[PDB]
Amino acid sequence: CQFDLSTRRQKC
Amino acid sequence: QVQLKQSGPGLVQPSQSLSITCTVSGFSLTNYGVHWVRQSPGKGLEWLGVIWSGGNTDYNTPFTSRLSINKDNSKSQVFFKMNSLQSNDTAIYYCARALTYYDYEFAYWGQGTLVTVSAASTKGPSVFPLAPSSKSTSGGTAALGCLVKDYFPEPVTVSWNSGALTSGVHTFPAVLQSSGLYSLSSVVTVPSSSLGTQTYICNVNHKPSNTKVDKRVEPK
Amino acid sequence: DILLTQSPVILSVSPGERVSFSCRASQSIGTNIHWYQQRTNGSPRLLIKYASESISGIPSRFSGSGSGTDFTLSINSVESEDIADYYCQQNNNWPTTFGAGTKLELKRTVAAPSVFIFPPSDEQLKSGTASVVCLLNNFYPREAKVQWKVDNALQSGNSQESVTEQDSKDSTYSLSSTLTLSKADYEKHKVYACEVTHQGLSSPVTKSFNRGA
Ligand SMILES: *[C@@H]1O[C@H](CO)[C@@H](O)[C@H](O)[C@H]1NC(C)=O
Repeated sequence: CQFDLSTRRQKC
Repeated sequence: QVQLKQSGPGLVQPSQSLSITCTVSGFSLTNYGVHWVRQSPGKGLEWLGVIWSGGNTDYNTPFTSRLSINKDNSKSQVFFKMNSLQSNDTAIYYCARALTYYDYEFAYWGQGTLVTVSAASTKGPSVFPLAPSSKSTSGGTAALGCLVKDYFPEPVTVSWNSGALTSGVHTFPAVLQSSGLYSLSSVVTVPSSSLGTQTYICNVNHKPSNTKVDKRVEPK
Repeated sequence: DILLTQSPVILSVSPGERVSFSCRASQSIGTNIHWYQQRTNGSPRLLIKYASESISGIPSRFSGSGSGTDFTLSINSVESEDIADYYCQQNNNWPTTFGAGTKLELKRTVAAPSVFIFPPSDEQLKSGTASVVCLLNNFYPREAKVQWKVDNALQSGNSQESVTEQDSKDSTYSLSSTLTLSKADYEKHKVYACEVTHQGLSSPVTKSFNRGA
């Protein structure tokens, strides 16, 4: 997973 | 209440410098240290450094060469500055305060500042209505929205009826178009009987371009 | 620097269940570990300090244990508002370092999407571009297919999807599929259809309009 700048959530 | 409010998000050109202002209240900069932490896709949460009560600074090792932290106690402001940014310095930057004056357990955070490192230009969005109709009204519920199109960089904030309307709102994550500009939609579901009496406005704000637009969305 | 390894990468549980997060350190760090929650579009919120010590304003259902290298954040009865990422932080050794986070997803019953379709506004058409939006609202689970058709021609490669994070109240997702055409192409066609396939639908649901009426 990587941190997503758009949502401030982890994106897997 | 204890609060930290950061300056707005924006673009910085590659090899240029980043400046963020953190403004605090509910405590004194003479009693507490203020820390800076960033969050990026490549490296996650990184502690960057700190300015202590008495003015001393510590910088995380890979940042000592390009990081300066200063403050004005009287104005309750902390000033963050980082030199020669590159792409992977694109991140959310936060200021933060610990529970106790000497510690590192971060109980209070700023709202974050999204910094995009890019050679491109700032561009404000166009806002287009996603109008409700019968092809968007089932069982008494109507869907309506706003298309916020062709802006750069992120972020854009969207609200409905100046904050009064939040229930049933969905603001979608932005997507990068082939043009290298972002686009998103924000929708909301409402009782279709209310379309004749209530006004629906999406309030769009693109701080990096200082573009504020209120779009009224009516049934067509 | 201390390497913190968080496992697993994603957790998925049903509401009411207990759940535990693991944070492992590369060398002993006593109990110098803090835990944070990050919700969609939020800043980190401090949950636990020094492995097990409580934080004011944090619900009692959150706790932590561990010492040395192996640490555990626990939620004794998960609620939908707990949908978030969770991070550990060590401060036994300068500089303070964080783990890479664990994602917490919530299970729930299957919910079919409500589908709405929106033609391009005449406003947008003045700029020479046409966006056609298809909304799939409040469904579960996340997997869905959107198929676009213009005058019965399959559209491929000219649409983009965005999906929300899980809703903190009802645990559903919503999805937007946007189809983008030049104004010229848009005017050369009549029937615009969005077809939606989802586990909660017995048949694909199609929403469509004719350019005009
Ligand atoms: C940015 O790139 C440098 C090398 O140019 C690397 O050392 C550093 O870890 C990178 N930072 C990231 C990916 O956040």
